[PDB]
Amino acid sequence: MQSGIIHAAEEKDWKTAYSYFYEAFEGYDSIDSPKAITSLKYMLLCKIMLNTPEDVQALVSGKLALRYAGRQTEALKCVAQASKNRSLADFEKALTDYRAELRDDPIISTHLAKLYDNLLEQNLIRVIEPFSRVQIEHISSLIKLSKADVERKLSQMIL
Amino acid sequence: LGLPTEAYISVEEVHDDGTPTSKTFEHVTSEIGAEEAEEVGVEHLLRDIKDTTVGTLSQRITNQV
Amino acid sequence: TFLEKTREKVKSSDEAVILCKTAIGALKLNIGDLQVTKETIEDVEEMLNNLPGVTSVHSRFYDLSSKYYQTIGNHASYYKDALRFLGCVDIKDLPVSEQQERAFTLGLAGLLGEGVFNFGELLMHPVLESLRNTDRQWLIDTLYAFNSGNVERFQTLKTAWGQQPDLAANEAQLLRKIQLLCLMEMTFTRPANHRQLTFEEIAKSAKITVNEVELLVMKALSVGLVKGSIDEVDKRVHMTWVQPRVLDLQQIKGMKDRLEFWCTDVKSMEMLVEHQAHDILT
Amino acid sequence: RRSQLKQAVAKMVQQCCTYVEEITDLPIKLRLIDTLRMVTEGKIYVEIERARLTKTLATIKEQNGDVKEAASILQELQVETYGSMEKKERVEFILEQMRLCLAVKDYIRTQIISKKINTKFFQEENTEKLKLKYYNLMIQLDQHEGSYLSICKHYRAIYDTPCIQAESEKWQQALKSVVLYVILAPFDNEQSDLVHRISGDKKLEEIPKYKDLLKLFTTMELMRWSTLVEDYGMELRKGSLESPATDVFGSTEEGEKRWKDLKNRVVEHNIRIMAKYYTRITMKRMAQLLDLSVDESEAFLSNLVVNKTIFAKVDRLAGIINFQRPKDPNNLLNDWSQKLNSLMSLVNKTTHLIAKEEMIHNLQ
Repeated sequence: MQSGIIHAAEEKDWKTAYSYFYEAFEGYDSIDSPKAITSLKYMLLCKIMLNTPEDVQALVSGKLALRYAGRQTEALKCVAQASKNRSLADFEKALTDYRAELRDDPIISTHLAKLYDNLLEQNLIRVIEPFSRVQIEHISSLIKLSKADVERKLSQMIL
Repeated sequence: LGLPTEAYISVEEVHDDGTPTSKTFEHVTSEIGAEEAEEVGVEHLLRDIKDTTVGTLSQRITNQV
Repeated sequence: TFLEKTREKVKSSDEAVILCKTAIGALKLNIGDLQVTKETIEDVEEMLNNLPGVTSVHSRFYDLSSKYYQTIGNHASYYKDALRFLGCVDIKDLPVSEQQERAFTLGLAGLLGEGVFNFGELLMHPVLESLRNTDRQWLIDTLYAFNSGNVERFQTLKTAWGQQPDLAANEAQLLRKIQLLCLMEMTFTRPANHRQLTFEEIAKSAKITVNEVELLVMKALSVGLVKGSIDEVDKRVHMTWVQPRVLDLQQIKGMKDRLEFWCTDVKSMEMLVEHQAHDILT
Repeated sequence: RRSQLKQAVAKMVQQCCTYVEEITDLPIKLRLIDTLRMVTEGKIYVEIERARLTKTLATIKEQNGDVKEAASILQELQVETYGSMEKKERVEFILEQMRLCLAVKDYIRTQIISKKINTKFFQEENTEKLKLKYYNLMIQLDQHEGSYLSICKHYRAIYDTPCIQAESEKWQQALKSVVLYVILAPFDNEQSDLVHRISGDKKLEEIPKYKDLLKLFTTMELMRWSTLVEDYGMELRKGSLESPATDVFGSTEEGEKRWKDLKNRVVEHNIRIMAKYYTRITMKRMAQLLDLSVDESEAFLSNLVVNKTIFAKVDRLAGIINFQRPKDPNNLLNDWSQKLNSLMSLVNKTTHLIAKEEMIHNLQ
């Protein structure tokens, strides 16, 4: 587990850091249920950090993780569902509902801000997609966000 | 300046204007097909002219002239 | 009961079922067309065994279809098969007052139906056109008015609504029919340079408002009589393909002359070929 | 065991059949807890397991079932499918408990045990109602989430088995169910010939309404929604066919899901052929042909081109949207070269056709 903690504490190779928490959970399987259920959190946070949201629901629907149902595995399906539909407001309601286990852990409190920036631009290329020339005053009105910061954030995209 | 082998087909019609019993031939497309055994004999009996060596000018004469 | 006696006792080399089913349907003139008269025309449709011009039962099978399709049906199955009922004799050896009434019965069928868009070959059909020359001008004139494609000449025969049955029930789609034939003509009339008419010209040439001409052309594209595109902000349409019509000995003069200087254009460009690429191949 | 267990242990449960209706629940669940011990080693296990089924059914029926004892049948459901080769009575047992799973409100359990019997067909030839029970349990598994197209082959299969052909008014609500999914299904090639699989039918077109409904979606542009609801939003009570239309009306949350999805298919039916036949149309014009807000019109085209099922390039400054308008770098000359080969095939069509026409007038 902590081979994957410190290697993900610098955010260099998420794929190999994912592989530590996989083996950290396979050792915890059916012998230590307190340490096993927290191990699903670090593999699926990294998988959202890997930006493959559909594979989160693919794992927990598998019969190995169907035994380990709980609150925190529902806390990861919804955040993956928030990133699946690629929306900001979808992410906000998922935080407030499950806040006591999502925004409580010491590393999640470090990883949500970088996860927010990826998902900020992800809805931003979704709503800008269907058209041609358009105003900036509607895209601030369709994200429910300001204009000055969005104009800078749009300017980072073309740079 | 073409391929002097014609073939038709038989079609009949109880139709528009001519006769109660009407029947007129219709030309189906026609060409001379080849075969591996006969291309030995066909290309042997010519010995006259055969503008092969297809380069930049076989197309110029078989289909552009 | 006597028919099925004759149906079973005729076993000759002459086909029995072609005359007996037409004898069934001729006996079903009394009552009923949903079960037996239908199965006359539905069953016998393919038993014509390699004999075009079966003039004994060529007319009888087709006269049975004429009486059955003038009976409950659309208009137009009557209008199609009767061309082969009236397409088997040249000296009709019967009073022409019948044939001009039969053609007038056929003239009502090619008008009220929906799938009928010809008005050029039935018009140039030289056995029934002059047959009703001075009797009923108003039917022949409104045939011209469809090929004239105008809202105006159809209004001229609005004083002559002869044969008041089958008339006001279809009056909504008679007015739809003239607005649809109006676009075929001007697309054929305009040259292949542009053929790009506007909606205001349709509102001029069919006197119909702006909010319906888009519904008019989508019907024209769906039926398939025209193939083009539709703009909406520049208020124009790019018509490309139109339905081919018929023509007299005057439009071949245009097709003679537009073809004729296109002959020497094949001569002129190939003249460069055999003169510049001459030494490439003897 | 040699032809002596049959009259021995089945006679023990012949007694228990008489006491499950007579004796009180106290000694007989001691009878059951003393008879489920022998189930594993020596009991009904020769081939006659379908009398063991009614006594493991009898465990549920003493309390008349609840949520949890309905799930207590799971240990013996799939097992004796391997127990004895039999076509009907084994199926009658195993299609039961899924209705209990619906009372559990569990769909993932239901379709797994439904997966056993969809290959175990061809027992309908003796049963006039039991195959009909397999279908009536398989609506609600498909009715619930969004599956308006898994019910496709389902509803033709309750136009099936020849009980249905001779209950003319119950046959009418079979025609209701055979028509209210083809519209409601999301668009597919399978829907595009499902309209043909239901058409060409002699006895479907007896209803003059519903012949016109499928006529609307084979044909051209639809009258908008309000000029259709005044001509077809009233027949849903009339006739002798009200109950699947009441199944639209009755649960109003099922109605609101079926009002708006019927609205969804007809607001879309414009957008298919408006892309097909138009080149460039204004924003104000299209929102008027949908009879709703211009903002609500933009929300419709947003979630359809992120579906990329209809391509569009809309505008919100001049309101100028356009359909199927790419850059076309190479398709100009490419489609031009196609027009040559269509033309050169056409000049060859008439060329060998004229020379025979002279041969039938001036031959000899």
